[PDB]
Amino acid sequence: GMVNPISRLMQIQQARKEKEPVYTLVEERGVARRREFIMEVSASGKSATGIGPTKKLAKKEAAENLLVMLGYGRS
Amino acid sequence: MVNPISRLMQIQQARKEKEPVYTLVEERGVARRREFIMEVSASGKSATGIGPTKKLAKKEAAENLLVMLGYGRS
Repeated sequence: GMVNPISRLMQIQQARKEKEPVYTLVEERGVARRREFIMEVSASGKSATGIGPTKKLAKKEAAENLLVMLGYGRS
Repeated sequence: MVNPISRLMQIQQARKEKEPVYTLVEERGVARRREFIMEVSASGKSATGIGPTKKLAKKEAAENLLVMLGYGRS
């Protein structure tokens, strides 16, 4: 389908033999059609957040933002 | 069990908005494992979905659009 940033980050951490990423729910907020989730991910000494209308979409955004922070580029 | 195509159609009708528009994007894959890519637009947003038949891809596209529009899964 498309590159899953959760999987991409997991595979990078495995190749580095480093601790696997840790995901944390930060918040569920919003009324009616504006309901959204804020997720956080930490790996390799950095952390990032992401937002989406489901927990899994927010998790993917967090992983994508962390991959960018770690210097691995968008994907 | 709920058909997301029907759910999205009914929501658009109740909002008095334009009905959803579906577009076949691609058919790929391999042997029996077909991969159909469908796109749907409604209510100012669009989404894609993938499935082993056109109808399953259509349902996935509608489901992804319903989520994008804030109506939740299913």
